[PDB]
Amino acid sequence: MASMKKKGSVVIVGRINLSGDTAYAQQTRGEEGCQETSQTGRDKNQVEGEVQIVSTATQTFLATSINGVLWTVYHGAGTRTIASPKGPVTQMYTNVDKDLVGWQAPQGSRSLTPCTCGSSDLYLVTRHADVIPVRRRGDSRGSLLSPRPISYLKGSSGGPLLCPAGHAVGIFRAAVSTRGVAKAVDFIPVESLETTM
Ligand SMILES: COc1ccc2nc(C)c(O[C@@H]3C[C@H]4C(=O)N[C@]5(C(=O)NS(=O)(=O)C6(C)CC6)C[C@H]5/C=C\CCCCC[C@H](NC(=O)O[C@@H](C)C(F)(F)F)C(=O)N4C3)nc2c1
Ligand SMILES: [Zn+2]
Repeated sequence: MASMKKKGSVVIVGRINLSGDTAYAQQTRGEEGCQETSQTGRDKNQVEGEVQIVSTATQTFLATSINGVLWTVYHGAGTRTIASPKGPVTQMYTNVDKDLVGWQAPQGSRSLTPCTCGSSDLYLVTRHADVIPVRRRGDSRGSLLSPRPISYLKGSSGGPLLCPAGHAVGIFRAAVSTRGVAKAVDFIPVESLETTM
């Protein structure tokens, strides 16, 4: 009872820069500072952009701001708080049935706009800043135009699927593979987020 530990916070450790002509990952915090920030929950680093790279003590994945909420996957974050300049911030959305969590978007982040284009020509943004064309195949599924080993998608849950106009269509949740090759992706549609809200 007196020995019981507390899980650390999710920590923003970088971002995917989409502001220019070139997408690229930036690290903003190294592993040591990440471990310390997870324990204190106090992160005074300035936040920028739409897609954050986040980490716990044991996992790293992505988180995406849409309409003022930083969204990610329950299988990454669980029920964890996120570190912030004035301490841990409790989730404002949690839905294990959708593999979905959300916190208020950090000060300084930019939010994607929810897509209303009805387009099926999508783009998945990974933690390595690859921008992967995906054809929408259903409410929560899309096929990769160029399949590739699942290794290339590992760590990108919580990242966005975008429409041609750069709106948010969904949050990457799981990969569908055959013999280790990702042929399709499973994602949380933005309408499911907009309803949760
Ligand atoms: C605990 O409470 C819950 C509640 C609801 C959940 N709901 C789902 C869905 C789920 O799924 C799991 C996790 C997810 C996954 O792995 N996510 C990616 C990823 O990067 N995570 S991550 O960042 O590395 C990580 C782990 C650090 C956070 C995008 C993948 C990239 C590569 C894939 C690696 C191989 C695993 C394939 C598996 N495929 C799958 O399940 O396909 C479904 C749709 C099927 F089977 F029906 F086809 C799958 O993708 N996952 C299996 N866990 C749930 C758990
Ligand atoms: Zn759109």
